[PDB]
Amino acid sequence: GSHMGHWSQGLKISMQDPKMQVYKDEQVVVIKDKYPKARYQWLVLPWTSISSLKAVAREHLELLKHMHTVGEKVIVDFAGSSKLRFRLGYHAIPSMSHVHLHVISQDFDSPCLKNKKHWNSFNTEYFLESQAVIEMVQEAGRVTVRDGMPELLKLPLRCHECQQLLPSIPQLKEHLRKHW
DNA sequence: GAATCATAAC
Ligand SMILES: Nc1ncnc2c1ncn2[C@@H]1O[C@H](COP(=O)(O)O)[C@@H](O)[C@H]1O
Ligand code: NA
Ligand SMILES: [Zn+2]
Repeated sequence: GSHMGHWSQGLKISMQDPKMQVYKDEQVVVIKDKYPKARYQWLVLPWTSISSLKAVAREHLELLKHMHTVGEKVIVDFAGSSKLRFRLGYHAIPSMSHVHLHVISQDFDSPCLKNKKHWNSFNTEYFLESQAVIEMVQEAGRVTVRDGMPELLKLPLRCHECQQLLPSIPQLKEHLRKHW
């Protein structure tokens, strides 16, 4: 099929769709995640095209910080009275093109969370904190990732709140209810 | 039987 129509290009289409946009400014857009893995999940994307964190440099440091500030503002404006915790960050190896910041609530209550890969992509070191990425760009000038990131996706299921080991996704989902 | 897992998408 075409390059423009390839599945990996889908964020470039969604980020221009008014029905998916929840915030816009001169630098970034925020969209709803199409397949949210928790009750709240947004993606913050720059208007300017940066393929992934592999292409980030110090010229982008202000932009990464702005993406983070905007993510925090979206939490306040859309979920400020929630008692939910949020994390902001980046998958160590993304699938979709165009750099994007995840802003995700920590309930992980969603039918789109279906497998161990989903769980571990948000609940191991595969999920890079936004602040950590920012500080790496500031101090080292680029984002690097160590070997072994795909292997993290195969780790046994473990609750992020209490560290209990769970044997299946259904049993993890039942367990997570206690932390609401 | 339920759930996981690797593989496939031309
Ligand atoms: N067309 C889309 N619009 C919005 N979010 C999307 C779309 N396609 C995939 N997603 C989400 O984009 C993210 C891509 O994951 P990653 O590349 O690992 O950061 C996932 O959270 C998906 O649910
Ligand atoms: Na992938
Ligand atoms: Zn727990």
